[PDB]
Amino acid sequence: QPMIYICGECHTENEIKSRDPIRCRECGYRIMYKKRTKRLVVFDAR
Amino acid sequence: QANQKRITTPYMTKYERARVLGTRALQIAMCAPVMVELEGETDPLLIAMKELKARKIPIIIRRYLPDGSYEDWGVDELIISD
Amino acid sequence: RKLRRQMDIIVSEVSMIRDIREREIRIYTDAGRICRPLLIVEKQKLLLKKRHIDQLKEREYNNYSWQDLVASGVVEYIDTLEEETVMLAMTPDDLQEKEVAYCSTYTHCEIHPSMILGVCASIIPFPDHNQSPRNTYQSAMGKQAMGVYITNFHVRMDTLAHVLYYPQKPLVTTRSMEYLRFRELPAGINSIVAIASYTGYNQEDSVIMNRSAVDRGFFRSVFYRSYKEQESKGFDQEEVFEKPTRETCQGMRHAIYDKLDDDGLIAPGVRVSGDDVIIGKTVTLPTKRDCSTFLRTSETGIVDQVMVTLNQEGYKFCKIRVRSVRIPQIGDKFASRHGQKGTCGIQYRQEDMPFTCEGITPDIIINPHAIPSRMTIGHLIECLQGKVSANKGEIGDATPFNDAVNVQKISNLLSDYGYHLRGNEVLYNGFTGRKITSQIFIGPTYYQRLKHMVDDKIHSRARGPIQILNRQPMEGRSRDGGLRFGEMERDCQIAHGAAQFLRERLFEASDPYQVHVCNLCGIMA
Amino acid sequence: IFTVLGIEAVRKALERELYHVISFDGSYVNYRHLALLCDTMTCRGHLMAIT
Amino acid sequence: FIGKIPIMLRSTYCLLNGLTDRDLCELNECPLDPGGYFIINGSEKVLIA
Amino acid sequence: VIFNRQPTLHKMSMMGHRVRILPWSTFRLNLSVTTPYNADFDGDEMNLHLPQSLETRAEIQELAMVPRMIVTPQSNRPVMGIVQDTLTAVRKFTKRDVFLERGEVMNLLMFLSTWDGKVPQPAILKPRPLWTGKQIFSLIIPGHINCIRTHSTHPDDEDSGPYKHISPGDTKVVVENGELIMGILCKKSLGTSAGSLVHISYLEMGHDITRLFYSNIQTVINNWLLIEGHTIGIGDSIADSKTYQDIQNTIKKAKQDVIEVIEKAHNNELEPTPGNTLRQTFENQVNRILNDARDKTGSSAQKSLSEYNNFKSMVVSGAKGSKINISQVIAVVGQQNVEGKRIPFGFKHRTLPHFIKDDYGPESRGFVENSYLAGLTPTEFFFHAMGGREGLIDTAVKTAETGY
Amino acid sequence: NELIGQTVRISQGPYKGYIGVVKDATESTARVELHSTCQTISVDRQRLTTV
Amino acid sequence: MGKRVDFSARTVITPDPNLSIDQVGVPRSIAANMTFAEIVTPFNIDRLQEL
Amino acid sequence: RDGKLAKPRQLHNTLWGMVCPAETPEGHAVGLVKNLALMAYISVGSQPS
Amino acid sequence: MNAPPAFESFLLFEGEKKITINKDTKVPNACLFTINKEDHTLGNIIKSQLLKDPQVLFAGYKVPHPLEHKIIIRVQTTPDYSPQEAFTNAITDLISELSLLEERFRVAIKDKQEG
Amino acid sequence: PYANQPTVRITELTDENVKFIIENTDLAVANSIRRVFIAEVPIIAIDWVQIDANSSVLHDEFIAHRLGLIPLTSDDIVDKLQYSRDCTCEEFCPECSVEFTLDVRCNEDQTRHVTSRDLISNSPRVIPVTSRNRDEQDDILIVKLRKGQELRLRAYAKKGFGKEHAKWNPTAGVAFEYDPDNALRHTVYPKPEEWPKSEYSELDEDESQAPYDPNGKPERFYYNVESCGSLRPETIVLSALSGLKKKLSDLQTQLSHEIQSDV
Amino acid sequence: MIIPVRCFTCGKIVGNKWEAYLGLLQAEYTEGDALDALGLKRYCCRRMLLAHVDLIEKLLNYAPLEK
RNA sequence: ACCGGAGAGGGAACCCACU
Repeated sequence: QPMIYICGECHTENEIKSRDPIRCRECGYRIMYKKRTKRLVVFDAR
Repeated sequence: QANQKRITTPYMTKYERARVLGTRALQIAMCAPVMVELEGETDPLLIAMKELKARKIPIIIRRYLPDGSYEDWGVDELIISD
Repeated sequence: RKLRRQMDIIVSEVSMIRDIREREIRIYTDAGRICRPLLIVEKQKLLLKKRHIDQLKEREYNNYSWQDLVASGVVEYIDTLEEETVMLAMTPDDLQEKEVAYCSTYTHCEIHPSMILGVCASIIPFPDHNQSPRNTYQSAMGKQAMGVYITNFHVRMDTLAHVLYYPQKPLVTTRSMEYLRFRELPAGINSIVAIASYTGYNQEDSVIMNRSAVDRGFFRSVFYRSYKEQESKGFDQEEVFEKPTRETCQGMRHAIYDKLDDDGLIAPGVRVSGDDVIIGKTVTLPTKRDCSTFLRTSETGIVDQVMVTLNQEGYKFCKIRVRSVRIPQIGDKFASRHGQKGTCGIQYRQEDMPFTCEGITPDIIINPHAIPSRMTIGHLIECLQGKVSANKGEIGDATPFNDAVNVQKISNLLSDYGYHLRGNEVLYNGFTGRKITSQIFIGPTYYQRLKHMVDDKIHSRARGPIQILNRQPMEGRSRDGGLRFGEMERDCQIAHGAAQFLRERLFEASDPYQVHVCNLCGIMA
Repeated sequence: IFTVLGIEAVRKALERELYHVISFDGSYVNYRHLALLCDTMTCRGHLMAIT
Repeated sequence: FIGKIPIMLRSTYCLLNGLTDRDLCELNECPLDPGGYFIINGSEKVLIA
Repeated sequence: VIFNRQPTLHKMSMMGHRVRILPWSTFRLNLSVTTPYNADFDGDEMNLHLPQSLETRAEIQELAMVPRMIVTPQSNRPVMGIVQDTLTAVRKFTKRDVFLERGEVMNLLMFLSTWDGKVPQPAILKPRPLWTGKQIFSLIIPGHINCIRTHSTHPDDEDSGPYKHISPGDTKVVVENGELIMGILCKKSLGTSAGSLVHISYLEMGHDITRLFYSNIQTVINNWLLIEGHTIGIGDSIADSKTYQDIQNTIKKAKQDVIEVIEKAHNNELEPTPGNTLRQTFENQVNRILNDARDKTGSSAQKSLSEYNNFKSMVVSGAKGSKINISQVIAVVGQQNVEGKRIPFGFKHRTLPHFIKDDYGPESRGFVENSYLAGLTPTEFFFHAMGGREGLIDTAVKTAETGY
Repeated sequence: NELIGQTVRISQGPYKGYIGVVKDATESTARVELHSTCQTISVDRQRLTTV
Repeated sequence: MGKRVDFSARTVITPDPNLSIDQVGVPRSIAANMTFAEIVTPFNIDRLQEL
Repeated sequence: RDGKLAKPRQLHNTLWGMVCPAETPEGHAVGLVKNLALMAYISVGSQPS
Repeated sequence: MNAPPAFESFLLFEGEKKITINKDTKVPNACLFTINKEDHTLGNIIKSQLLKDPQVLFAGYKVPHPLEHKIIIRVQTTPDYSPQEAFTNAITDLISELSLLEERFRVAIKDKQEG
Repeated sequence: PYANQPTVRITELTDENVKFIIENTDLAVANSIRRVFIAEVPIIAIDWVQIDANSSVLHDEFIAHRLGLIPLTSDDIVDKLQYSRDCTCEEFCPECSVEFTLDVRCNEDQTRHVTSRDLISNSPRVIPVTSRNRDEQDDILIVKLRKGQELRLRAYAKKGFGKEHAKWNPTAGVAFEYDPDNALRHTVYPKPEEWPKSEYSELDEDESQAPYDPNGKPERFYYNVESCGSLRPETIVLSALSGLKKKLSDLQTQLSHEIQSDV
Repeated sequence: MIIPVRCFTCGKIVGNKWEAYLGLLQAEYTEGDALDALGLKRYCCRRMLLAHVDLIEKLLNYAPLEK
């Protein structure tokens, strides 16, 4: 539901809902990266 | 043509050997009665090979001559290559 | 020439050409003339001097740059027209001296003959010791060797991005690599190759790899593929990113959609596989129909990062990049810097691999039967100089026309470090332990890993998807297509005389169909 | 040769010239195929060029 | 206003002209990138001579 | 399954095969089968068709299986031969001075599928039991095959003179009653030539038996190669430094001869050959001198070549390379040709701007007096690149005509 | 099934300790997309333990 | 004359000296995708049932 | 392309030091697609006035 | 995706047998020993220890395919002597050799440490 | 028809390597010892890596691979542990695994080097090879962090041997050499004068190689087993010998069971 | 990118030798003296540091994705 | 039966590359 994103420029975690323009509440920068997931990752060292 | 007038080779060519084996092993695969007592082998291709070696395949070959005539050669009656 | 050498009125790019036997004297100023810099030679002496070299060696403080060197009247730009009417010398020392006279009337000299090469051919060590088709093939495969292609590859959301874990600058290099910045972004690893016939799994131009080295990270890389999607297109058919819900949306694959977040995308760091939804996109149905993007079949990677933004139309735009590491397996195409390509044939562990008197087991074993017809003597000299360099501590020099290094000098240098002067060593069999009767040629050589992995080429089919116009199997690995039983394969089957197999290939295995035709007229009914 | 000597001499000369290029490399091709090609190219009384 | 002309990277009117390596890294650009190509629809284009 | 490499040129390009399941993700085919398919394993891809109806499966089995496709009807020769390590290792194995220990003989015989489990009496019983390579290849050879072949290095005068049937060089391969009596097996014995040992095997015994013959040869010889070993190195390409002096002398006298021919042509002292003009007869003299020099340097190279050399160990076996490859590696690369002539005058009456105008000398027109070991001077490197470019262009252009 | 799309952990056998996602599942076995390797392998449901 | 066909695979070839000339090594991924249609018979009925 | 006239594709003598002799694609573009030598520079044009 | 698991090289499947014994019909007193999930490490020492027995007429090993994990040991012994007992005597002599080697190596270590 | 009597003498003992000679044994036995040295000596290395956060510029599987290649000091715990495939427990317990934790965040403007010192084990005796180097040397680097970057992970260490993966290879260089002077002539020198003398050779400068003896048999096997740092070089050989002996004993047990079931 | 933990051929630990190698090169030591001051006797291990390019430093010049 | 496992997923053009 929250789906916190990351600004490309100022690296600020900012709340965005669904069906909103991709905007950062500061710096007006328009490219967002999502996050790292919460589910478990298991890597063999091979 | 009559049995007296047979001009084709008495050797079963490689194409006849391939197609007869295929079409007889297909029949064995559709549960046709085998002509040779098997020793427990289950593969229809090997069953057809054994029947060909024993000269028991219940199939004859119609060799069409170029003029339009034909000859009926029984598999038991012509020489197998291998 | 006097004005051009001082840049008074005539700029350097302008070329003046005097045809002498035919009285024309032509001056060219237009664009597109291809030219290269050459030194200026008076009576028999260069205008380049110790003072020029000294004041230019202390650059970044005296700022005596190439432009100042041109302004000094030391070098000129000579195009082909002016190259016809000029006399060059390959090397000032060897071609401007008192001897049995050849020309004694030189006009220009070349800075270094190795500059006749390009970019991909300037990374070839000892390129004059190879057959030219080998050099051409290496220049072609240098564009396919995987490495750090750019420093900002993580911000660069790009499809088909290939980077190697542990790139290395070559132990033996040309003096022209420092200008290609190849020692800053290299593509390859300095492997220890043993040119020997070990088991036979490298016979036809193939190669054995060390399984233990691959486990340790030898030629291990990661494959970046990026997926883009944008929502929109009609009056009411609005595209939207969301999780498609079964009771609402009509058309759905068996793929599991729980991996998506409720905004319709996967969070970075989630394991993904073939036929797994990545971008959940649905279009309103005048309930709804999805246009979700599925991960390419048999990719089986991990999402690296997910970016959302707005395109120039102001619509939501998403690009997703997926990591997938490619551990070197058998069949992966490997090549050297001499046009000696080859796919891995088998991977033996360190125990199974031959070894020296020490514990040195070759990372790579190639067939010796690849040298004599290819005649890549540059490969052997590279393998020798690599051992010499790795023992000396120096970086080997493989300038093409150096003439200051040769096989005899390299052998004499190697003999000082406790090795056979010709690079051969006494390897022991990895299985039996008996020392190999012949002595094995072994040494560090710069091998490259090409993009032609086998997991990106392998595909099969068993009654998959079908084209729309003619009901034949689709074409392409991505579309789960079928191979083409072409006109020459048809001819080969005719020659075999397999008519039933030909009909099976072209009729049942492609497009069996039944039609009804009238007996009176041969027209379809 | 077709204009001067006739179709049968054409077959033999064509066989000779077709074998000359193959055996120039030192390679061998069985006479079966050369004979069949020169026959099917000249089985109609005229020079049936394969186009 | 006549239009917008696509512009080549690292050119004399490109925004990366003469920038130092630290600034290029600040702009998430590769200092080793030679430039000489156009970015059109977010795809690098290179005019072959 | 039927299995082909896509550029199918003849019916030995689509050949049947029995499927064996192997772990990794690559097609694996036996190395003798490489020759018919024209495979290279240098990134080749081959596509595999599975016959679906049992009738066509049996048809493939009885018609297009690779053991049945050994001998071509194209040139009545076998198509598959011992190749690319196994051939060289057979040449090294069937030499006269090859002796195998008791354990080594057991290890090798363990890889024979057509072995009766009976260990042959060794060729030497005392002081200590040792077998011979021919003694194991005799067990390898199936049935009772009788053939006589000659090795690559078989001298001509040997047959005329004495020692005809007792070969000092162990040439004149003689197989009798399915047993290798004498002779070193090479390309001309186990290859794709007419009347070879494999050809006799296929014509006498069955196609399945010849298949087993390939399998046994390759397995046992590749497993003896684990002990023998075979390489190639930079020392294999070096000469005695007296051969270097001989080659330099030959090159120098050839250059002096070319210079004096140029002098005779310039002073109008050269009479044109009948049927030729002055230009082409001068070209003929220059080409004759350069070719004679290259041949003499090559022959000096092979004479200097040692018994233990890996280049010779490959070329004599015929697995890879030719007798001119050694000459181009060690003695002289040769004279570069473009359209049969010397390197043409691209510039104004000269070849490169480093050469004086109207320079017909060997260095100025493409002759490379350096080998692949000494490296090429930049002019020679450019000329060799230009010469190889012609062959590379021909390779691409020829296909669109040959396939059509 | 219920197990489809559920992150499981192989708690018995040679693949013990691997985290994956169930692609297909039966009464007997289930196919697990392994997070670590590039490979989807099938194990018994008695060997799986969900997260 | 030529057309796409079902039941066909394609991948990279690599040498292997440890199998006969009539054998070809194929990956488990290819073998697990391409199928052959066997007709049931009382001979192979149990084997095919288990399969 | 796909033309049987090999004369344009051949490496010309005037390619010394301005076009790489080794580097060219092996497909149907042999000699037609050629890269640029290292110090080879292409003139940009100026007024002859 | 066809890469076999790394543990496949030494781990038996359920129902697999570590050793399989088949009589060789070609010659008398001969037997084929098929060992699963072993390799040269064991085959070479087994063959070498078998070759020391004067009552062994034939002894050798092979790996049919390096991708597969099998090794075949063929043993032929003199009559009145069995290949099975030859194999077990070779194994029990090799085990004694290894135990004695362990004892001597640890003794050598102890005397090397301040001795 | 019985076993031979081998003898061993140590020529050099060091925390880094052991160099010694084995006499009166077979070439196959010596090679199998050299082979178990690389393949069948179990050690402790991490095989299960869970990354809770990774803001570094090296991706997750890169970090996991570099972590797995890190050796762990397992001198006696490897004997008392169990393979995770053999332990009766669930995913992991202390009886078959060792837990590792790594929580490093870079906050200052200076570049932070994430090293093996930053790995915290749950077992104090199973640690990386940063244990003792007194009688200055650095530690194994994992990744470098920029200001604001961090990574958090939890790892488990399993017991394995070098046949699975090269990270369970306890030895770095296993020098193997027998018959340093070519008395048996198992190899053939085309020019013996050009070949440098071996370290174990006993020949004057005048002589190039030992005279051939047809009666000779390979003996006097020279080893130089160099440890990577996980096991001691002296205990690597003991563990390899024990592993080969138990493997032979297991094969003998299986053979005896099969024979007694066949009869 | 970064120095490998172990030598590909030998397997000897090389991951801890890179910073010390750079420190030694930040002195009168040549490469040939630094390598065997670090204890690299085999050229397999020597090339691991001799031919290594340390691109992680060029990678760290870019600002991270987060803060 | 609560949906029925729905998978078929345009095409043309050009470019690069592989054998």
